[PDB]
Amino acid sequence: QVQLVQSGAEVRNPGASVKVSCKASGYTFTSYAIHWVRQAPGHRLEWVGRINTDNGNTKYSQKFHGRVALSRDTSASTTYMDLSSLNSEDTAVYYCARAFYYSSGVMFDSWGQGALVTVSSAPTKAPDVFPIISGCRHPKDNSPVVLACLITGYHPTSVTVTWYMGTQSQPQRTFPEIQRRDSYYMTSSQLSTPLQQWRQGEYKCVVQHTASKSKKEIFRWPES
Amino acid sequence: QSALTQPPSVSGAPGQRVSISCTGGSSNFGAGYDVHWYQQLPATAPKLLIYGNNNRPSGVPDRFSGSKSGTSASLAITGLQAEDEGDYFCQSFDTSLSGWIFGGGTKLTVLGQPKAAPSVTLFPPSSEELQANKATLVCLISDFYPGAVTVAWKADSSPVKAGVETTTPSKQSNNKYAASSYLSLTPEQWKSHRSYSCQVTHEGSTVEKTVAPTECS
Ligand SMILES: [Cl-]
Repeated sequence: QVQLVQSGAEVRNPGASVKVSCKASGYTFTSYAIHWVRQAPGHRLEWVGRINTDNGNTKYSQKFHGRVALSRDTSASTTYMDLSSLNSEDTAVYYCARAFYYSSGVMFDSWGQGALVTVSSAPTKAPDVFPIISGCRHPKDNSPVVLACLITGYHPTSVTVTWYMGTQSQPQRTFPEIQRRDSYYMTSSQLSTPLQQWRQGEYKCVVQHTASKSKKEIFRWPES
Repeated sequence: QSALTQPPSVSGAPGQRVSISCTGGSSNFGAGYDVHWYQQLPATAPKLLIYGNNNRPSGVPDRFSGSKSGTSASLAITGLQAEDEGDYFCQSFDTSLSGWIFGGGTKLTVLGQPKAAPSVTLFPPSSEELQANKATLVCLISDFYPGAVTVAWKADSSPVKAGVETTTPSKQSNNKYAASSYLSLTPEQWKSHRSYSCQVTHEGSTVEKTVAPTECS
């Protein structure tokens, strides 16, 4: 089938540049032009530019003041977007899309999955993760015990959390991420089902932060 | 206008019908360009829904339909399902800008989801965080509908006037809202009081949970 697959998320300092790729498959690469469209937070979709996959002709949006360049590798069936002199308004998801010419017009019939480019001066940092608990860990008083993990001090977004009892994934409750004054983020994840008693190490929260190439697991809630 | 205009939002009950208008100007609609529509479900890329004013790509159900006159275009959706909630954008071309333009997007809400009171759990600081000379109280607010909630904190019985950070509520994967409030204290402040309380207000009801440094000992 027709599908476009893009490269992963990126972080850049202001004034730097970024290259995103878009690999095409399932059709004759040079027979259809490809467009790039971005979507910044709190903004509508915005057309970036077009590239002819055959001869390489490009047409750019004037809003970018020549800061953008599009290219294609026909042998690789891949197009590329270079955005230089990055600023905070360039933080956005960047999509590629295939142009389809019908009887009396053109539309974008297939879209890549998107690549989030974050422009920031804050350094990338893995999260600290703390086991938090409501109910005293070893409750005498028959109150239910709720387990959660407090995830703080990371940048950029986002983190992915999964819970396990032994080897089985467990249902969780997710929450928004919030940005602190220092520009770093903070979030929590809660084990959905309350517990009564469990062996030390039975449950664990796994916090993945792909930007920092890190994964941290907490599998012990100590006595307080 | 060299831009397209859509309403910010439309709502409809399940099985009912909504219509999303899109208006342009002399350099796009007035120039003879067709209008296309795109659907963007939560955490997904845009998908082509209607092209050439009223044509459906293969697979798109008949209950999504489009129309365009000289001035206005409209996307109609009948037999609304919960899975239809998301953002819908119109698209055209503009000769004065010489580029593709999109509408602001219309967020579709499918009504009928019943009211739900929040489940609130309050967590005291962990020993590891206290050992690192930081004390954060964590108020987790889950499974509520609709989205608006108000959070207030109390040290003993006095209103806390600093150190509070609360998330804008947002829908999670279960189609219900969640939110969190964090009260940042020093270890000394945490141990100085008898208790702390997180108070959550939602649709004529308030629920308060309390933690104390003394408990669990
Ligand atoms: Cl444990």
